[PDB]
Amino acid sequence: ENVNSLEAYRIPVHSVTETGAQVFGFTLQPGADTVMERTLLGEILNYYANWSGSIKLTFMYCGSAMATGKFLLAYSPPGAGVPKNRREAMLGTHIIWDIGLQSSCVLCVPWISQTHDAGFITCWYQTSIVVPAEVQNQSVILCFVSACNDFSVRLLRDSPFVRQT
Amino acid sequence: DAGFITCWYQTSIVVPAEVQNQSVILCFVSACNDFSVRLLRDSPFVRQT
Amino acid sequence: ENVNSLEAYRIPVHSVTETGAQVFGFTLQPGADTVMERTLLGEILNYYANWSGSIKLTFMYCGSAMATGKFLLAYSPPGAGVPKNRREAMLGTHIIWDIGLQSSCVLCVPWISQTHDAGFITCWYQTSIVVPAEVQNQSVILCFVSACNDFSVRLLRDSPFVRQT
Amino acid sequence: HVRSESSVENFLSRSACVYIVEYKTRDDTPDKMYDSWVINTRQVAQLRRKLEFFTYVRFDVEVTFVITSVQDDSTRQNTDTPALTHQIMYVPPGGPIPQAVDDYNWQTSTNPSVFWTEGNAPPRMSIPFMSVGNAYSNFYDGWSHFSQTGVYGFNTLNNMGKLYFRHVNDKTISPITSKVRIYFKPKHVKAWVPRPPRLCEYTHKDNVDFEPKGVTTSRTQLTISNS
Amino acid sequence: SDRVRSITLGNSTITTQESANVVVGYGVWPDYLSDQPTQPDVATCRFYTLDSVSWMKESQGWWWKFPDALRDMGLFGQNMQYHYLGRSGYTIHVQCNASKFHQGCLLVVCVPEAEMGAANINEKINREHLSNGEVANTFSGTKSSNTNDVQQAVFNAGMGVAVGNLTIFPHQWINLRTNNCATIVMPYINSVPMDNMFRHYNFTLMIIPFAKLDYAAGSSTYIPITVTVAPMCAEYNGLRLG
Amino acid sequence: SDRVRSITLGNSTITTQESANVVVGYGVWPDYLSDQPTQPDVATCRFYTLDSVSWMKESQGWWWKFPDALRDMGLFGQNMQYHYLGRSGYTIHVQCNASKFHQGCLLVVCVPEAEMGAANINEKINREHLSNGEVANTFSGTKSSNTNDVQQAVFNAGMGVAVGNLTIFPHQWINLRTNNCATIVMPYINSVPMDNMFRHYNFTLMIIPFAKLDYAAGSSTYIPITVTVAPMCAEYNGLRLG
Repeated sequence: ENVNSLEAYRIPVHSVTETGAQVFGFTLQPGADTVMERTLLGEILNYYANWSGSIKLTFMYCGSAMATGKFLLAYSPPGAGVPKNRREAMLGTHIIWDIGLQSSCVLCVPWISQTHDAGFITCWYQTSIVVPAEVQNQSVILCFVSACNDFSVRLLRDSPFVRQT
Repeated sequence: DAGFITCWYQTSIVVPAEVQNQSVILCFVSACNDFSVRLLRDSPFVRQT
Repeated sequence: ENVNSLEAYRIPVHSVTETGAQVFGFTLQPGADTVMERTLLGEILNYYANWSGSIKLTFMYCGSAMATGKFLLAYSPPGAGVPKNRREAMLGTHIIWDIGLQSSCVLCVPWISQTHDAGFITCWYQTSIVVPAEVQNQSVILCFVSACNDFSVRLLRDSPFVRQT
Repeated sequence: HVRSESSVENFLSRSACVYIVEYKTRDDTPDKMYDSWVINTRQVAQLRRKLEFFTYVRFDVEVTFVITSVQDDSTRQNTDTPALTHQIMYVPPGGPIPQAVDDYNWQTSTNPSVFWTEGNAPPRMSIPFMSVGNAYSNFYDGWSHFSQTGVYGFNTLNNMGKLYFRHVNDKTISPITSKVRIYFKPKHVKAWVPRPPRLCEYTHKDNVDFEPKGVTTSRTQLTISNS
Repeated sequence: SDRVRSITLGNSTITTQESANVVVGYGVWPDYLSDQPTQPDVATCRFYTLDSVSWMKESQGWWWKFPDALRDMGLFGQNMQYHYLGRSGYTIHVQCNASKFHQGCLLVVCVPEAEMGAANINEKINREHLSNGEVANTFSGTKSSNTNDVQQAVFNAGMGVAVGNLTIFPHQWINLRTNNCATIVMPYINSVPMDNMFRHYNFTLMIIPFAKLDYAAGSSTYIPITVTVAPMCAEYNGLRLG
Repeated sequence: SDRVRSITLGNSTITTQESANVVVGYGVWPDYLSDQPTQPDVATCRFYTLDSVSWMKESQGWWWKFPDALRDMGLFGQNMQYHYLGRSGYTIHVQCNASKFHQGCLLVVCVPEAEMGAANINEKINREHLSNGEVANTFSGTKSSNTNDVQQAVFNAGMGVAVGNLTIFPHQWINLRTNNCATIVMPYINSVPMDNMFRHYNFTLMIIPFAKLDYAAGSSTYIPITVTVAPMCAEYNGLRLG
């Protein structure tokens, strides 16, 4: 029921009384997953049966200029499961992204394919979001995605989204 | 009639919490280096006792 | 009822008790308009669906050698309306053509096309036609039209004037 | 690492059946003996979307006609009809229009035709870029003539022509209907100012109008877990 | 007839004979002003053609004020209304077409700073009696007396001078015996370089028949006079910051 | 504060910070068209400043049509009414001033040939619901249904596409955390070189808040967004004879 709105893009993040909880997470399949299904990159990639290459993610924090905090952007490689802890995600491949000095972190994910379970991208709290007085607590992250320059496709087909009347 | 200088709102003044809303603008004026005068007279502000 | 005669070419002009009246006028469409429909240029231009280029007009005064006067040949560009005054036609593009020293004025109209309301050509009185004694008042103007050297056509078709028995 | 199949021409220059044209050779209603097609790119929804990736396009056209005939049942299936000749006449933008099978506009000169006898390879005729402007518009934000009169988003300028179909022979003695299939292959494609794909379905072939669809397929949660 | 040359300015065209006796005003051509200038290069440099006037036997003369006669003439009047200061020079073609059986003569002057005299002495003149834009104000042959009106009399021309002495200004003589048209080119004349174009009239065109129109008992009783004006080298003040 | 540079075009002046991330549209600068062209060199090249808009928490977005938004803006609208064919490129400064206690984000695109979808499917759209000139048309958050109106919904932007996929057009992101202003320069994009300026809309400015405006319980409930547009290299057809 959030899909039929503009709230479908806004990722809610606020102050949490725990510290190792999870903010978001999605399977890393550009075209099969329902998350980046109707994304422009998913739309170029639904016209082909074979595709390979890389993928960039970008995460932008749209809160105030006074808030600060840290996140843990873990990348579970394909074959590996989804971690259930901040600590289990910490021993994997992660990056600590400080809000108070970098409003955008870019995460170029290595080799991904569907015919050349592909991975996971999870986001864990590290610290709470520290806020001064008279500044609102609720804030927002927005994602961005595009390919890199090494992206190839091999066999054209009909798209699974246009249905004939 | 030599002109007008007006000041219009475009957006409101966005303020965080615990910061006061009322504020102030102050003006300043001076000439440029191309300013000339041609005929001296008495000033209209000094009135003799 | 003047079409079935030789009076169809003669444009009547005489002495007028007003001064800002209109002599003639026609829409500037070589092939769509009924005025230069069956003109030789309209006949070359009805065998094509696309045509572009320029157009010359020529106006010849066929009165006596003693008469004199002035006309105002205004050109309303496409998009602009038809003027209703001599004064409204004067602020546009016009030319003052003196009878008493030039028996033919040539008016090369700039860029006109049907697929590369196209314009108007109106004729206004400026002064009356001054005539001496024992010289007749009624006189005649005749038009002429041809293309310039920059005229192109792109797609041949059947002519809309030959109908099969 | 090739990127030779993401070209514009390796994405748009492919043949596709766009329209089926049914017509007979003996009737009483004098308009079921022929049929027509106003040439556009807005009937196959696949090709309409693949051309609505871009705002302006510019292409040649290669049409191949697949012509098949089946006789209607009657008392007189036992007949010896000689081989049929079809006419495929092309009307450019600015050409006359036939109104029957016996109309004079099947005989006019500047309407190029193709005459095909039953049994051969299918016909083929190329159609060049025949617009006045520099490129066709898939989208047009405006009125054609004299705004607030005329239909919104028309663009008179990008018409390509239309086709007409009839059997060249006389009326036979048994009814034989012929259905042709039109393979529209655009050539030498150049495209400009790209734009996102359409999310909603189509409702008509002459406007962009729609009903608001979602954005994607909804999930149950926001954080993922294990299997 | 006599090697007609066809001048085209903008999207307007007029026809002129080969001779074309052109009177430059005071020997000076209209040029640009050699606090910033902004010129409307050609979108306002085209021929603007007024209405033909009515010259009977008893017609005494007409006058137009510049540039007040072009306030309803498209982009020139637009640039009069949007800008604040203005400057321009003019070119005036005055054709008067008639047959060889007519006779008459005309003085065509341009009078800088023609301050008009009122009919009643210590009264005030309305603007509708000084200028009109379109179809001109007509002189009278006798001493006129109207409420808030210019003293209209030919023999003083509304200025208090002798009308025969108006040949000091840039003039031509249109004699219907020989001449057919007059052409006067007028530069910009003011004490300041740019003045407001609604308050200050730069000059006044005047057309006066000295020898009256006179003809047979069967000819046309009426000949028209076609006035064509075209600005040259116009510019305004323009709005920027810098 | 941060080396403010003060741009002056014509008789108008605006202030801009030193950084000034300028997005040229498709890598192409607006230039002249290299059957005659007539350009209004600078009397129409000045900053035209629209009204500030009202961005609450629940504001969903606004759009303007070019060049239909400048039909009541002086000499540019004058040259729209007098001439018949037109051509221009634009420069759009979008400032949005707010304190450091506010949070939000904005997409600022320019969409060539944005053909709008009607609310009721097989009906007709009036012109007052497509464009307005001055103060903009506002999106809705839900499926709207009005008589002869654009289908107003943010998640399809009136065109049937996903609103997140509008970053293919020339865009910037105004994030109130860091950015303050966005600047987009747009060339002339059409299939013909000059089209009529009343019938055909060239593009559509769109301002959409992805992250909504959100603040304390004591701050200002309301921030303005000042839109400034300035044409570059405009020209028309012009009227002469030749």
